[PDB]
Amino acid sequence: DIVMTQTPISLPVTPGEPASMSCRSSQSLLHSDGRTYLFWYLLRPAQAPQLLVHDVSKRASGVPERFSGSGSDTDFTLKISRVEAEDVGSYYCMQGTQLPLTFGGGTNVEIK
Amino acid sequence: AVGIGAVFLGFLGAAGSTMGAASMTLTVQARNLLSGTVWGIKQLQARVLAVERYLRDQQLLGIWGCSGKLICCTNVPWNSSWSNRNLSEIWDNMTWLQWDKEISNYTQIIYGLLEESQNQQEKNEQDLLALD
Amino acid sequence: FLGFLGAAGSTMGAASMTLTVQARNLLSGTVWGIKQLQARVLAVERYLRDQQLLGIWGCSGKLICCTNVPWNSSWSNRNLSEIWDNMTWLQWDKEISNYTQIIYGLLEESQNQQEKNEQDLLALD
Amino acid sequence: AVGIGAVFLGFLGAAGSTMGAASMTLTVQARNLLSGTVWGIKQLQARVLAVERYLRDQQLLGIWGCSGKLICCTNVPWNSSWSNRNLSEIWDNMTWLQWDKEISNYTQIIYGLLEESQNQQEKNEQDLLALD
Amino acid sequence: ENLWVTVYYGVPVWKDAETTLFCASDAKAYETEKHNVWATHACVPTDPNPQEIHLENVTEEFNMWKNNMVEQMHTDIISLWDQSLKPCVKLTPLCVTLQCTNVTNNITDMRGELKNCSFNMTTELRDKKQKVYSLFYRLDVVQINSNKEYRLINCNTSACTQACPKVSFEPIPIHYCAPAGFAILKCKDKKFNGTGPCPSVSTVQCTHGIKPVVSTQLLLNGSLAEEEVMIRSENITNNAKNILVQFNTPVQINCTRPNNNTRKSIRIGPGQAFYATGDIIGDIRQAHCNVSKATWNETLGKVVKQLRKHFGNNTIIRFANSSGGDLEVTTHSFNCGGEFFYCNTSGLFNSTWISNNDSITLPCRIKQIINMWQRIGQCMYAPPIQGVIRCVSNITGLILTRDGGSTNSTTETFRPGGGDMRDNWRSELYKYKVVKIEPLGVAPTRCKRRV
Amino acid sequence: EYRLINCNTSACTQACPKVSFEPIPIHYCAPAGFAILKCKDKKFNGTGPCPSV
Ligand SMILES: *[C@@H]1O[C@H](CO)[C@@H](O)[C@H](O)[C@H]1NC(C)=O
Ligand SMILES: *[C@@H]1O[C@H](CO)[C@@H](O)[C@H](O)[C@H]1NC(C)=O
Ligand SMILES: *[C@@H]1O[C@H](CO)[C@@H](O)[C@H](O)[C@H]1NC(C)=O
Ligand SMILES: *[C@@H]1O[C@H](CO)[C@@H](O)[C@H](O)[C@H]1NC(C)=O
Ligand SMILES: *[C@@H]1O[C@H](CO)[C@@H](O)[C@H](O)[C@H]1NC(C)=O
Ligand SMILES: *[C@@H]1O[C@H](CO)[C@@H](O)[C@H](O)[C@H]1NC(C)=O
Ligand SMILES: *[C@@H]1O[C@H](CO)[C@@H](O)[C@H](O)[C@H]1NC(C)=O
Ligand SMILES: *[C@@H]1O[C@H](CO)[C@@H](O)[C@H](O)[C@H]1NC(C)=O
Ligand SMILES: *[C@@H]1O[C@H](CO)[C@@H](O)[C@H](O)[C@H]1NC(C)=O
Ligand SMILES: *[C@@H]1O[C@H](CO)[C@@H](O)[C@H](O)[C@H]1NC(C)=O
Ligand SMILES: *[C@@H]1O[C@H](CO)[C@@H](O)[C@H](O)[C@H]1NC(C)=O
Ligand SMILES: *[C@@H]1O[C@H](CO)[C@@H](O)[C@H](O)[C@H]1NC(C)=O
Ligand SMILES: *[C@@H]1O[C@H](CO)[C@@H](O)[C@H](O)[C@H]1NC(C)=O
Ligand SMILES: *[C@@H]1O[C@H](CO)[C@@H](O)[C@H](O)[C@H]1NC(C)=O
Ligand SMILES: *[C@@H]1O[C@H](CO)[C@@H](O)[C@H](O)[C@H]1NC(C)=O
Ligand SMILES: *[C@@H]1O[C@H](CO)[C@@H](O)[C@H](O)[C@H]1NC(C)=O
Ligand SMILES: *[C@@H]1O[C@H](CO)[C@@H](O)[C@H](O)[C@H]1NC(C)=O
Ligand SMILES: *[C@@H]1O[C@H](CO)[C@@H](O)[C@H](O)[C@H]1NC(C)=O
Ligand SMILES: *[C@@H]1O[C@H](CO)[C@@H](O)[C@H](O)[C@H]1NC(C)=O
Ligand SMILES: *[C@@H]1O[C@H](CO)[C@@H](O)[C@H](O)[C@H]1NC(C)=O
Ligand SMILES: *[C@@H]1O[C@H](CO)[C@@H](O)[C@H](O)[C@H]1NC(C)=O
Ligand SMILES: *[C@@H]1O[C@H](CO)[C@@H](O)[C@H](O)[C@H]1NC(C)=O
Ligand SMILES: *[C@@H]1O[C@H](CO)[C@@H](O)[C@H](O)[C@H]1NC(C)=O
Ligand SMILES: *[C@@H]1O[C@H](CO)[C@@H](O)[C@H](O)[C@H]1NC(C)=O
Repeated sequence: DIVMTQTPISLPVTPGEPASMSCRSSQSLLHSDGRTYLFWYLLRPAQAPQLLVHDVSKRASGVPERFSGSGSDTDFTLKISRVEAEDVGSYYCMQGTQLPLTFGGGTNVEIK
Repeated sequence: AVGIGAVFLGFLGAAGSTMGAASMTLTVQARNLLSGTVWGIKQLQARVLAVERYLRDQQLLGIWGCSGKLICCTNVPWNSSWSNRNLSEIWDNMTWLQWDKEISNYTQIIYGLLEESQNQQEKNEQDLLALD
Repeated sequence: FLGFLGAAGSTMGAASMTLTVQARNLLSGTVWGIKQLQARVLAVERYLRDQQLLGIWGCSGKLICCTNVPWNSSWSNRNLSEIWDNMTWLQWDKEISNYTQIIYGLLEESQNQQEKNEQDLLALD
Repeated sequence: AVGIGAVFLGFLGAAGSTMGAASMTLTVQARNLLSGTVWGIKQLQARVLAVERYLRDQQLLGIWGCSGKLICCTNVPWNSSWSNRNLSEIWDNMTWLQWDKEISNYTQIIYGLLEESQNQQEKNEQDLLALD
Repeated sequence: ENLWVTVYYGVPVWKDAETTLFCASDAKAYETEKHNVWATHACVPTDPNPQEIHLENVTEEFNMWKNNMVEQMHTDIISLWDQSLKPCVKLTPLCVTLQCTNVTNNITDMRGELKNCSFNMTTELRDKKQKVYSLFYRLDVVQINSNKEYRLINCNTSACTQACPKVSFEPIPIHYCAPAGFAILKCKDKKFNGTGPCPSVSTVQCTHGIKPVVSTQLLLNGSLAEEEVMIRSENITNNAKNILVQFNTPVQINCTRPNNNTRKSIRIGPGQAFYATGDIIGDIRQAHCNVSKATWNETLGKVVKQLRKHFGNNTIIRFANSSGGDLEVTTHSFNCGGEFFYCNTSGLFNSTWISNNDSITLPCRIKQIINMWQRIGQCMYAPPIQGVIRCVSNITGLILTRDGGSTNSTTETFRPGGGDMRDNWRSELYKYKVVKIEPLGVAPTRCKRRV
Repeated sequence: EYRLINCNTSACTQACPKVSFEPIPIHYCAPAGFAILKCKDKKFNGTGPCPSV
């Protein structure tokens, strides 16, 4: 299997400052059909999960012009520009290029 | 709804499945037939031989009524003297490898005049168009 | 069985029934090390160009294909009666050979190019 | 009447014109994809590569439902590349060279919804419809 | 009257074109472990049975004098000959002075034909030399100014290669086949002069077995006629065009070399050897060829009878020998088992014809340093062959020529010619033609496409 | 007086003084239209059926 490492674990973010996280993989995520499968999931407390960024650097449904991601291979980052109060929860990175589907560690974001 | 690449049976990945399940994965084996001094001619010869061999199957599909199609059905009858079997024991209890060794010495009759009945469908169609 | 080019002296009515025989014989499979390697590539390229030309018209995978272009440019000056029963395919090419470049362009502009456009604008609704 | 020949645009002539104009000259650029020991092997290899590229393109155009058509419009909704430009400012105010720069990396997820949900689902239902 | 364009694909239409043909070789002798100068490992096996298709109502036009198959065959034969002499010994250190003397011993009277020469030759070790002797023909040594000083005839033009001793010069049949999209037309008219419309046109898959036999002034082991003796020329009025004759029945010729040779091997370097004639045991006699007198006279009479038609009706036909030139064009040069002969054909073309168990012995000469294909700068040094050689062949043709006539009639003299190898294969590739199939055509029917 | 052992068979080339004889791994791949089958059995002995392909 392929393991995922998320750095950092707890990221205190001021309400209105830029923030950035990271996720890394032990193997290349490139697939035979020329795609890289990375999913960024927002896990708000007591609410349904949300897909923020799919396919490394492509915006999914919703995501009101705030979240964006970038990365080439085995090193990916997520960027938030104007952090609001609703962006509190856990963030996970999941692969899809090889079974089993392995999630990430986690990154708790709280208002400081 | 965006796509995960882990749900993908690869090349020849349905070679042990039944005939009714391996028939939905034809594109994977269809796309691999056309991929990419001394010791510089043998590779070129192999590539040229691979190009002219794929064309001989597309020309054979040019006749009959199956052009640009992977699953195509015709109107050629099947007699019980070829494989006296039901539809619940061919498509659900048999592999494509096991079927190509049972119907193996009866294929030249099928591939020939029995299925080249399009000659009776191209002269039966231009006559209809020449009547208004 | 007539074989390859069997109906060469036969009339047009008897030579149009054996198109399959000559259709399959157009694609078959250092001295004598580069002769074949250059002959087979040319044999493939000559077939591919003809199959692309027959198909940029409306005739993709049919051996006999009849269209809707009027008989104006190609001046045969002869009626169907004494063409399909009193002439062979070799004599036909001697008569219509000058008009085989202004009839290959009326099949690409007046047909299957215009024709493909009202179909694109009729499945719109 | 007409007796001039300078109005012919030629190969790649309509490369700066809009979409509505460049779509009527597809046949001109469709022709030039198939034209016709050291040095001998170099030229021979180039001919083989050109043929392989054309064959791969014609196989892709035909794994979908578009076998032998130059303008072929399908049954997939437009959400794959969320370009908010509407129909009026694309086909009259833009060229193909700018469209190719616009949808440049949203092009592998369109090629996967044309061979899975467009033709593969359609020919399975058509086969099942005649089966009844 | 409601007539529209209809496209047909696969129509039987052909046009003249030029392409490149390939091999087809019989598998009977294909698997043997004998190397030939004409390669077989690069030629595909032939079909088990030919496919002959007869064409009715087809009348094609042939031309034997403007065929590209002859040029392609010439190029392939020259390329094969050039390629067959590469991997083995080159005789560069043989350009030394010689001390040659007359052989004498048994001379039937071959007085000065053979010479006993001695020279200094290098050995395997670089700093040592050896003294050896060898026998050379008079046609290979040239005097440079009793033991006189001589030298090889090629030591001022080019250092050449020794003939590979593992290969053979025996001709084998070769079939030429057209590629896909090309067909070969065969004229089956028995009385065909090679130029003009042919009534019996027949689609043939490939060609038959054509043996690449190299000879001058005569045709050996060719294809016989079917009805009568055929005379073919490009322009019978012009006197600068060779005349090809095809025999109805073949005459027999026997050739032999009475001398019993002995080949010795001399090492001139590391892994390189030179083959020389040490001694001749027995008696020394001239090489000769014989032709039956009566059969040759009947064949010449038939040739005269069929030649009378083109020229006149009361003119006399005279045969004379060659005029002059090099040794290869004034003598019947051929190969018998690996030894090259140059026979004197002067007793054959010696007659005068009026409208109103003897044998003919032809003296021959043998040469070891040859230069063929009319090229300059390359040899083929044939090594000596042990024993006595014999050959039985067929004479199935002639290559005659005409002189500048005087008084416009009353005499016509014909003498043998040759020199060009394309005339040898023009006599066999005369009924074949290559065409290119065009399968696309348009014809008017009354279809209107559904809209 | 001595001599080299090859002087009656051939005169052969010296080894290039810059190349090395150290082996390096080489992988073999299959062309288009073909495939390579690998037997994953642990007690395989060459000839015989392989149930893990
Ligand atoms: C092998 O056979 C079993 C039968 O129980 C089936 O469940 C399985 O899917 C088959 N393997 C594949 C790869 O289809
Ligand atoms: C059905 O077709 C096959 C074709 O090979 C033939 O062998 C068999 O006899 C046929 N049965 C009939 C016509 O009853
Ligand atoms: C096919 O199934 C029917 C019943 O569904 C049965 O009667 C028949 O024997 C079967 N055919 C064979 C060849 O077993
Ligand atoms: C089909 O016929 C061939 C004839 O050579 C035979 O060898 C083969 O065993 C036959 N197939 C079966 C399944 O019996
Ligand atoms: C060939 O010509 C003859 C003479 O006119 C004719 O009778 C015959 O029918 C022709 N052959 C064919 C196959 O039409
Ligand atoms: C139709 O025939 C007329 C008669 O000369 C000719 O001038 C005209 O060019 C033809 N039309 C086309 C499209 O060639
Ligand atoms: C039709 O062609 C025939 C020749 O067979 C000719 O006699 C006749 O006049 C033509 N008819 C017309 C209307 O041109
Ligand atoms: C077509 O053009 C060629 C070349 O100018 C000419 O020889 C021929 O006669 C023309 N065709 C006709 C029917 O006049
Ligand atoms: C080039 O651009 C000008 C101005 O934008 C426009 O008028 C013209 O039509 C364009 N050229 C073509 C061939 O469309
Ligand atoms: C459908 O459109 C949405 C909106 O942009 C997009 O997020 C989604 O990826 C599209 N579906 C596919 C299969 O690409
Ligand atoms: C396209 O239609 C009008 C004309 O430009 C425009 O106002 C509208 O916003 C466009 N449609 C969409 C969905 O953006
Ligand atoms: C190209 O891919 C990169 C990610 O590698 C992405 O950021 C960019 O938006 C893509 N470009 C287009 C035009 O889609
Ligand atoms: C040639 O001369 C040598 C002496 O140099 C002699 O031994 C040999 O017998 C001679 N050969 C003949 C054929 O006379
Ligand atoms: C060979 O060389 C020696 C000197 O080493 C000389 O005496 C002899 O005459 C030479 N033999 C010839 C030239 O035939
Ligand atoms: C060959 O025969 C034809 C008759 O078909 C004749 O026209 C031609 O002149 C002959 N050739 C020679 C060189 O006489
Ligand atoms: C044949 O020879 C005659 C006489 O020399 C000459 O006038 C003529 O041009 C030549 N060529 C022919 C008839 O094609
Ligand atoms: C020629 O000489 C060899 C010995 O070298 C001998 O075996 C053979 O019989 C001789 N030939 C004749 C015809 O005397
Ligand atoms: C050639 O030799 C054969 C015997 O092999 C003989 O029958 C024939 O008569 C000879 N030919 C001549 C011209 O002597
Ligand atoms: C020559 O004369 C004879 C009669 O003596 C005659 O049969 C023959 O046809 C003539 N040949 C010609 C005129 O070419
Ligand atoms: C031809 O014969 C004459 C005798 O009339 C003779 O002088 C001449 O040398 C001979 N030429 C050849 C090449 O044999
Ligand atoms: C051939 O024989 C003739 C006389 O029979 C003679 O003059 C000539 O020198 C001989 N040799 C050649 C090469 O002609
Ligand atoms: C031709 O034969 C005669 C009679 O035998 C003879 O006198 C004459 O010398 C021969 N011609 C030649 C060139 O030898
Ligand atoms: C035999 O040849 C001579 C030439 O020396 C000739 O005069 C004679 O007529 C010939 N015999 C026959 C029967 O033709
Ligand atoms: C010579 O011709 C005869 C027929 O007269 C034939 O039997 C024999 O095989 C031929 N010899 C060859 C081709 O070597």
